Amino acid sequence: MDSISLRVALNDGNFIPVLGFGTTVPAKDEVIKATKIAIDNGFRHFDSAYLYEVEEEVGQAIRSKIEDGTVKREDIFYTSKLWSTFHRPELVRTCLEKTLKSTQLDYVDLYIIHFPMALQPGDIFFPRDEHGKLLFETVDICDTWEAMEKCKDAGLAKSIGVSNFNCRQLERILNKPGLKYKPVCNQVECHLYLNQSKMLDYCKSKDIILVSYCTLGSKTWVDQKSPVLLDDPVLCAIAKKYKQTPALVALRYQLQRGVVPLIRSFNAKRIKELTQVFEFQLASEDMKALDGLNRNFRYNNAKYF
Amino acid sequence: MDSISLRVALNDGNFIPVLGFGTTVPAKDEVIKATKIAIDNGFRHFDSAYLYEVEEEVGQAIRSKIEDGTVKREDIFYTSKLWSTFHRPELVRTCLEKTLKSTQLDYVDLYIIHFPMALQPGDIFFPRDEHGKLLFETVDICDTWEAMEKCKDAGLAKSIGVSNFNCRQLERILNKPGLKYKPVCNQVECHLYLNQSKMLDYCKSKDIILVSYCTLGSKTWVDQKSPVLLDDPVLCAIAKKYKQTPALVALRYQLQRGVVPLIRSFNAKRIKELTQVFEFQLASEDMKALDGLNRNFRYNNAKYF
Ligand SMILES: NC(=O)c1ccc[n+]([C@@H]2O[C@H](COP(=O)([O-])OP(=O)(O)OC[C@H]3O[C@@H](n4cnc5c(N)ncnc54)[C@H](OP(=O)(O)O)[C@@H]3O)[C@@H](O)[C@H]2O)c1
Ligand SMILES: NC(=O)c1ccc[n+]([C@@H]2O[C@H](COP(=O)([O-])OP(=O)(O)OC[C@H]3O[C@@H](n4cnc5c(N)ncnc54)[C@H](OP(=O)(O)O)[C@@H]3O)[C@@H](O)[C@H]2O)c1
Repeated sequence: MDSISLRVALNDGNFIPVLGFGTTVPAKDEVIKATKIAIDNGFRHFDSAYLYEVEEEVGQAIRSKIEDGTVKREDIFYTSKLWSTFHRPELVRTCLEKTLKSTQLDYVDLYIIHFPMALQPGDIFFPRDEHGKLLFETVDICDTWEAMEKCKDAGLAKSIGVSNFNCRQLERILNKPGLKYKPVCNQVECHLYLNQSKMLDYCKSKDIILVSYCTLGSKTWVDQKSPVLLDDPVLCAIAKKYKQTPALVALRYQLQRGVVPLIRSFNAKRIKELTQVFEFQLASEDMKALDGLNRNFRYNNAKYF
Repeated sequence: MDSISLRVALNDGNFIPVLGFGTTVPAKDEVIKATKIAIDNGFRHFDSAYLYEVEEEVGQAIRSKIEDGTVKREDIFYTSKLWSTFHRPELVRTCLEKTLKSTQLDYVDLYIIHFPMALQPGDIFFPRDEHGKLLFETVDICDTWEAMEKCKDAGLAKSIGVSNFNCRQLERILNKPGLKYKPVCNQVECHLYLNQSKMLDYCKSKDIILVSYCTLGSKTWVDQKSPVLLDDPVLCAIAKKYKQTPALVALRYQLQRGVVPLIRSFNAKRIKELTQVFEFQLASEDMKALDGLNRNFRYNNAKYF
């Protein structure tokens, strides 16, 4: 409570709280209680999406705190994402309007395209053919982007950005003739093992913020790899040295390099743990040491990449 | 209520209700309410497992109905499965005892080895190296089997069987010198696209019942063939002809060929739908037609095979 709700600038004049809180269940019912505990602890940046099927639950939690006067609408930064089946220029706002109806907020502070790939419009999140294969559809991202800009103009989304865009896809938008508004962020997976320096540097020059997910490394018989990031000896070494936890040093690392981290805990003790992230600093030797962990490993829980 | 709780013989003198009900969440809290609605509708065969982490919830649901006198302990057939970390002969009963403690039942009607592979004993379901790879362990299934037989002798498990065993693994048990009790079943994935005729015929000769899961066909950008079995045109054709639903014909097909199906619905209308499965019959032309769908596709949601 206090510093983790302080803001960083967006290229459109808006500011975003420096630490975000993800809203993804693993009972929907627990989402609302976690959001409430999070808000009481200083969190002002909530990240959800159409896909998550929990925006209703997140709205109730947010509005409970507006009602009890803990927070005002303007104190909350709420992010939502456009789902793939709604990539057609005409269906973009349909998607956003469903979010606004579900959350009961008048607008969203940040609307971002969840993925660049488009899927056929329907009532299914991931539609498939007879052989159970995804029904992709070709819709030029510049067309979806234009629809996004219309959303911002209509005042339904304060800011607009993207998520999971690579260098060429990001450039495509930036070089689209008649660009009205450029993305304010690029939400990508980023952590000690997949640090995204190229992407980060590119963003800094384009004046775009990189929002990280799977920051702390995020039951089946097969997948062979997933090293548990928080068990890393170098990390545990440096945590032990600063008398911190592996998770805080991992988070502090993202903050010091200019990334707006996304975290998520449904545990009241771990939620409070995270608010102490600004209580120390990583000395450069330690920063370089951490940069060394980059082994380019992607968890890609969504099997997208 | 009435016919779906009628029993079929087991090779050890016991009988098993003809239609089973699976207990796998997708809130634990909803499991107990579904089990109760299921029991009120005639279901007497409940299938759970150590792995599911819901045996406690299933016990409360079962015992609520014993208490209200709807059902007696002897009317319920409860199945549980030995988890892989408990494959060592010494840890087998530890596993079963945890189940009995968790469910508060004096014994289980059927105890089966969930998978043939063994994993190192621990407090983790799926233990992995510092490199994200499963800690397998070699324990001869005939040794685990011997431990199982001891469970039946101790009267902790009325019947014992296996799950996910292929032809050679199944034979290994059947040919183990000094076999005391042979498995009563082999719980395997079986449905219109993966019908298991070889396995079924083998079982019929060995006098072993084949219990099916993923009967009705049971997400992600994985262009991962997830053909929706209930959307199959041939199925929908034959359903339409009998004025039934795709799901009932799919279920009736398993019943007519000698399989004890496992189903699962947390929806009170679909639970009641399923009790009407014996209200019609599939004429042989239709049976052969359905047999034709066998395209050998495995959903293997557990990524085991
Ligand atoms: N744009 C996209 O495509 C995309 C994709 C994935 C996620 N996201 C966003 O990112 C959010 C978080 O994603 P994620 O869960 O994958 O990221 P993550 O933060 O790396 O993983 C969350 C895990 O960290 C554990 N944890 C939390 N606080 C901790 C602490 N103090 N110490 C140790 N462990 C801690 C949590 O478990 P416990 O509760 O046990 O601590 C949880 O299992 C999502 O809700 C969503 O908002 C976006
Ligand atoms: N031995 C093993 O390794 C193993 C592995 C997997 C499963 N199992 C057992 O099998 C049980 C069921 O497994 P499963 O869920 O994979 O099998 P499944 O029955 O093929 O899949 C269940 C799905 O069928 C839908 N459904 C249920 N009734 C329906 C109806 N009347 N009409 C149309 N759809 C219907 C349910 O959703 P709705 O609620 O929306 O209807 C649910 O999504 C498990 O709980 C477990 O007991 C064992």
